[PDB]
Amino acid sequence: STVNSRILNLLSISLSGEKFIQSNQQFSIEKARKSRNQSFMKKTITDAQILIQCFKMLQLIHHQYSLTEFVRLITISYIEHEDSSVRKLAALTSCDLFIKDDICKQTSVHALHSVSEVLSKLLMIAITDPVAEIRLEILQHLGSNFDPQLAQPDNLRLLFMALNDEIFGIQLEAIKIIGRLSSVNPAYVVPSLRKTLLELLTQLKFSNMPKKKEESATLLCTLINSSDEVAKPYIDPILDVILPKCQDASSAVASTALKVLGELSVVGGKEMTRYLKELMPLIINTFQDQSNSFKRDAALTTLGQLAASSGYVVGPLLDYPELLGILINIL
Amino acid sequence: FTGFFEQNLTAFELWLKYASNVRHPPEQLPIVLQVLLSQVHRIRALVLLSRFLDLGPWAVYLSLSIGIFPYVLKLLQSPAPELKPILVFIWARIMSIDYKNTQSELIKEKGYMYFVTVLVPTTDEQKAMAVFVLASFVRNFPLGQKNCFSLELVNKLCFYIDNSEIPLLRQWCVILLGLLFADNPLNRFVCMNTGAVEILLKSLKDPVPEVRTASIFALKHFISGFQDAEVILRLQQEFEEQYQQLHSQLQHLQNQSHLQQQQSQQQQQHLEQQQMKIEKQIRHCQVMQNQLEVIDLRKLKRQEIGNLISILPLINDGSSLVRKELVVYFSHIVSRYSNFFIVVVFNDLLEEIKSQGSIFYTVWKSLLILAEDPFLENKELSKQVIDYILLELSAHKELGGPFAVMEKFLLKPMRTSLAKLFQSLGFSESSNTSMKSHTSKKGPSGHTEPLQLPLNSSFLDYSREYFQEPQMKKQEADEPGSVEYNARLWRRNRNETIIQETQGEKKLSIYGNWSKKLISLNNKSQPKLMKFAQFEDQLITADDRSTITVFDWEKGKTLSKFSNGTPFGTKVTDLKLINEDDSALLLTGSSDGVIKIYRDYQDVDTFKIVSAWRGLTDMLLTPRSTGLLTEWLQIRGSLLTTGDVKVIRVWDAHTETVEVDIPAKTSSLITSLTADQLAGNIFVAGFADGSLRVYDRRLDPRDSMIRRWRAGNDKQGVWINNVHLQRGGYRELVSGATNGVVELWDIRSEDPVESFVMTCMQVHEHAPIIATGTKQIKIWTTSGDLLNSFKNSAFLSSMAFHPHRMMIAATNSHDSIVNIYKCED
Amino acid sequence: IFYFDDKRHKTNGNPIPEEDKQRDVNRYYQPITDWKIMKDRQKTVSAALLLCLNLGVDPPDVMKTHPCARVEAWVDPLNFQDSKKAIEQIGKNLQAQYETLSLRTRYKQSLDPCVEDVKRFCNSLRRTSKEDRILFHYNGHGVPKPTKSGEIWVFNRGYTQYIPVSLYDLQTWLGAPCIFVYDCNSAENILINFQKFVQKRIKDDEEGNHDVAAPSPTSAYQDCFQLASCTSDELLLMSPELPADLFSCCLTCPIEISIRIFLMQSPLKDSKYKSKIPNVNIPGMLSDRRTPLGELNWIFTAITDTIAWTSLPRPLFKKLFRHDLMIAALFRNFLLAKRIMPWYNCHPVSDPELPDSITTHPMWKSWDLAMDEVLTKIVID
Amino acid sequence: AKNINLSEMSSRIVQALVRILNNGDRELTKATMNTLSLLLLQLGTDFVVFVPVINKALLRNRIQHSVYDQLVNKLLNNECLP
Repeated sequence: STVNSRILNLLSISLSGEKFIQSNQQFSIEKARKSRNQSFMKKTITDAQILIQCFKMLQLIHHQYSLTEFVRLITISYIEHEDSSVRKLAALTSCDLFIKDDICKQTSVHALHSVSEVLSKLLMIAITDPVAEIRLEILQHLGSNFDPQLAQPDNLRLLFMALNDEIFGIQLEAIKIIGRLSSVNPAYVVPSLRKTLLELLTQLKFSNMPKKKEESATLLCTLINSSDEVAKPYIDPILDVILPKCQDASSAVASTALKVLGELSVVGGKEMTRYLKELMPLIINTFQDQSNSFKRDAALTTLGQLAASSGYVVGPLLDYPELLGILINIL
Repeated sequence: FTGFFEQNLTAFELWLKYASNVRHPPEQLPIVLQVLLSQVHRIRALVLLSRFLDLGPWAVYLSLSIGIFPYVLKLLQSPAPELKPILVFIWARIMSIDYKNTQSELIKEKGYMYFVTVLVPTTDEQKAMAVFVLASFVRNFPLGQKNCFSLELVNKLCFYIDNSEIPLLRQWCVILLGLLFADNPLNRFVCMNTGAVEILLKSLKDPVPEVRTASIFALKHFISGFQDAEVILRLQQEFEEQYQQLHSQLQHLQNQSHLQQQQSQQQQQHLEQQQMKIEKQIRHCQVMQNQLEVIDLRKLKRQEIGNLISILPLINDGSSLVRKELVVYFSHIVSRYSNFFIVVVFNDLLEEIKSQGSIFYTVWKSLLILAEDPFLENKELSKQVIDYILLELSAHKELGGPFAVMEKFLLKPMRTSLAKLFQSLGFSESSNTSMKSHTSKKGPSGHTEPLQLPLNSSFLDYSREYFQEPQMKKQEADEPGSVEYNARLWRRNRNETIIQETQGEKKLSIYGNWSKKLISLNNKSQPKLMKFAQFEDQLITADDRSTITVFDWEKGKTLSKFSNGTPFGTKVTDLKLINEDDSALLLTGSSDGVIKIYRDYQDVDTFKIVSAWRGLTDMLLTPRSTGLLTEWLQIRGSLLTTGDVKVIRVWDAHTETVEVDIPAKTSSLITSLTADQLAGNIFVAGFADGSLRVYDRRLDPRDSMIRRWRAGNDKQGVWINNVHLQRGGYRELVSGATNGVVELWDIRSEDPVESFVMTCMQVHEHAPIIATGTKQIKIWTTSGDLLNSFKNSAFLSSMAFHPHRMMIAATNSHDSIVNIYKCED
Repeated sequence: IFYFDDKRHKTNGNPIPEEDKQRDVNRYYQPITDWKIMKDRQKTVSAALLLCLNLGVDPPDVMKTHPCARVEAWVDPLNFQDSKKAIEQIGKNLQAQYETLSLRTRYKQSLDPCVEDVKRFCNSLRRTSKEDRILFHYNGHGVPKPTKSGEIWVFNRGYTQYIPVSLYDLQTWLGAPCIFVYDCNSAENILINFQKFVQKRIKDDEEGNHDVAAPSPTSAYQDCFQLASCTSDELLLMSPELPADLFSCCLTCPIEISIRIFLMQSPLKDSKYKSKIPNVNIPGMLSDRRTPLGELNWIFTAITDTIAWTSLPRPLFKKLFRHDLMIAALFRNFLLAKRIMPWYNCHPVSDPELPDSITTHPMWKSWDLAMDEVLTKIVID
Repeated sequence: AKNINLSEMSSRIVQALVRILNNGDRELTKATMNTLSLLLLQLGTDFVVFVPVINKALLRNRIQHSVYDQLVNKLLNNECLP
């Protein structure tokens, strides 16, 4: 404590001018620049390096003192210096100061509204920041401990508008967050999931451009993997579109369609007793006698999920005595 | 069917758990109201509804401005053991906010029977909910008094108040009887005959003070009645009318059953039980009717005057709560039996200038006793009670002239006229150890502007407000994390570090110096009460003028300087600390036995007086009085007090009652006392005649004496400065005398263990040293060897140590300068 | 354990102060004093079902397509020849459907009326119900659209010439407590006509003092409630897919048409049981609970109460939903109308205006999912 | 945006329009300001998430207008007028 208190005080006077205390009697954040300008002239612009170095220790060196109060400094120090690094590092430092149970899962006034405020601020800077590389990971580093606070409809409404964003990775992780929340507060999640599922299923067949088809198909993949509650009753409409998508427009659309089909089969499982008789011929048609040497990894993996999930294992050789002929010469 | 109801129940559960920090409507309340109609989820929906109702008065208002009252009325008729505790909890919650508009909806279809049968056929908490619901039903509702008053209910109430563990029902049962005794001479006669009065009289002596205040409230209601000769007829009429109406209904049902149709396993079979149920109601009606005519208002008055004298010995009670309830009860007695007060005040104050002898004079004197209460509000409350008497005898129509004539003596035929008024109420009437003991060191010199003579009593509203703080969930400052919780952990860490560093620096005092001065302060007076705070850095001083001052020595600042409020001529004799581990409270004990407890003593603006009483009563203000000598023992909460009385009393704090009295078996005064802070059974007192005695609380008070010795071999009585037992270390019993002789003794053995060689002898709590007060300050080892000596630049007043750090405080006689010395290496 | 620090010591026996009571700092004591209804119930006991439908002939003011919207209260006018369904089947089905909202109200209908008939058809109801509400449901399709001077039209004995009736004379015929349900092609005209006639009666009764002999007290005309189909001069839809009386269907049978218009507007129409009006048969009764149809009605009641409570201000919510069951059910159905009807270029209107957040409230998605969940069970059965 | 709700696509719309607003054109500025203000009318009190970056870009490019200034500083103190 003779040295760690000193380094915390140096970090203090670098950030804003006071001393770190927990509860004995504090100030706001306006005199930071006035406290820090005299600091370097006391020993001997950009000033990014000093703040970056001072932030690089809060994520590294552990302190046994109370550690959930100077977040009220750090989060207000988000856009203090404009950068693609300062904002990102400050946001991830605030995110890594709340990992599993510090002020997170304890329930009381001034133990809950502080968490609500910091999570709201993090989501606001997560969906507001223009530079489109902060939000590829500031949403991703949201651990499963903030679920009871961000599962409320007030935050959820602002959250699911991130399902339509610029970079496709944002959609890929946001739909996974939605699928995870699909068992926390399902009353305000599941109908919205139905709405976006219907929207994607309409676009997947009424759109006519391969990259849009790609994005819709793999968004459906990650949604059907990340949420099993909205999965089973919609198997017929979700198969009636994907099943006639083994065309020759491109290899990637067919590979992703087969990936959708395999994921749907492994998610559902054992109710395809009245789909398998039609499902097997169409998949073996694209499994054998390819027109072009395309990527058959998806064509293997779709059967890899579906046969095992169905349990129709010894039968297919007897009903379709050709699959031996495919397997002997595909090698 | 869909899972919508289950999904919305889960959503409401999450809103109750994690989103309740904002007190705005939950948006899922109509769904949980709608699911209250089908036997698939009523238990779960009702328990979530009760959990929502727990939060506060905003929840019940939102649930009542949406229409849950018809639902909770309708579930009463459906019988199930599982719904019974949930219904009684929900109803106890709902009737504690707006009982005015929800008491007439419980009489429609015998809806009171639910609570009556959950009380009398299930934990004591559930029974407490039931009795609170019944009390709220009975409050100011004479129609419901008829429906609720049953002998089986009052007998079960007496059984519960005789033996039920949790004090909440021990409160609410007494409250229920007090409310049932409101204005009902039939009820008063029935309760007197069944002996609930005896049980409620025996329940005056009980550990917790809330039930004692409740008992005084019930005996406030037990005044017989002013409009009695009309209320008895006013009840006779509707008993006659109810008898006639139920009789007519009985023959109407008989004519209906005389329909010349058997109707086997049908309405007739559903009607015979109603037939003798109606017959039972009729027979109850003439039971009460037969009890009516033997009313005997005279025996009612006799029992009231027998209850008053047993109320009287609670004058030396514990709290100001019971004292305020006592003064409002006395004000109501003044209101009812005015003329006795009017005829006794003339005689009493003319004798003060210069018939009485009754138990009434005892109450008249007890009012003056309460007029000198140590609390703030009680003083002006008793003054406003006596102000009616003053205003009345100011004139008394024709008597104002005589009153003025005998009023001119205050600064320095009528006999028959005063005597005639005694018989005027003696006729209307149609052991006695008054004992009149009172330290008359003060005299009565003769915010609302007017005065309503029967005073109000907000105790019922206070008890009702308990049912709004949470019960299924722990309250603020005890949650697993909050502002006060973080403050408590910070305080705990500071106590841990000071305790550890004291053990680390224990040995430094043996070979260090003590001649260096830290800081000096000017108290503007000569201080004799001198106490460092045990852990936090503060210094409390008190002087002759009862002017108590607080110093922060680290910054050299004066925090506060106030007055104790004691009357002139008395002096504060002791200062101590309460609850030192979390937040200390200043205890000031003055030579008049007035014990006060203070809060926020370090700030002039926000200081408060929490509690104030008189632990000791019978002391006589001798010129050589040692005053109030008190010692604290935190683990048992004991406060040992003594003085000019020949008995050391123990005062408890959890019950605020006198546990036991131990005689001193001598005639001299007491100079010191000490006790073991951890074992809490052995206390040693040092007496001014040089006698050192050890007592025990484990045996009877007559043989509580264990052992007695004399300090020194001299036969003359040597004054003893202080006797102390150290809290830590080896706990050496060190006793000092004014001849310079200091001794180390043993409780088990007889001969002293060590001895060597005067204003006061002080011992640091953990440092093995002994400090002797002379013209030169000398600090010695407990083994006898001297360690240091210096001068405090006459005679010293008193020394004290900081209980853990090596701070010693010094001040001289006829000096207003107090110095602090610090031990170092 | 710590002593001298309990509730008794920190409160001294006083209750919570009243001067601090209303300065709610932690927002902990927010009061609602007027929580309990005053038991003053204005029941509805009588209804008039005005059905101006002379099937076969069209008004000369609105052009029509050769296939047009012609089904009325789920009975088709081509399966019955001339007059076995002109009133005596449509009105029978309409009365049977109105029985579901309140079974303790008696009904008596109109046989394509005339003025000498709506003498009695109104004044008998007024003289048999003193201060209780009388419902009035006007449906008009063989009638010229109402005029800006405040007239509706009825027929004569020979069914020849459309004869006018003034809303002033109609409100003198009836009395104060109303629920009016309009189904014409522009009902905002008669709604504002009734509004300005009401204020004209107010002005004439107060200032001019020439109080016209009205069967009901003057100031009690304000309780008269109105619900109207079209918000302006915008025509209804003659499309042959939907029934011609969609507003009355909304206000009368919510579950049925709400399910069928869900089938209309579902993005998926493949893998379903099929001018192709779907044949959706749902088992059970409205009044049951364990049956699927009763479950659907129950969840509908819950969700349409929740939306109303969330959106509406509290005094209006109390005035419209807690006082009486008949008016509560009609405005419950009006909440569904305010969403379904604007999908087809027609905006409904109420006389106590409602906020427009009803049609964009997020909670309707759960009701749509509830229909999906039930209809999946129906199709797999 | 007057007719179909766009709380769903507000991020894409606003982040597309900011790249327009950054480089001065002096003619497209009024039209894009009017479009974003109209979307503010459509969205309502939820636009507080999008206030600061718009304010920063406007202060950088030095573009001000009465309707936007008045309606935003009425939004902050909660007096909304369509």
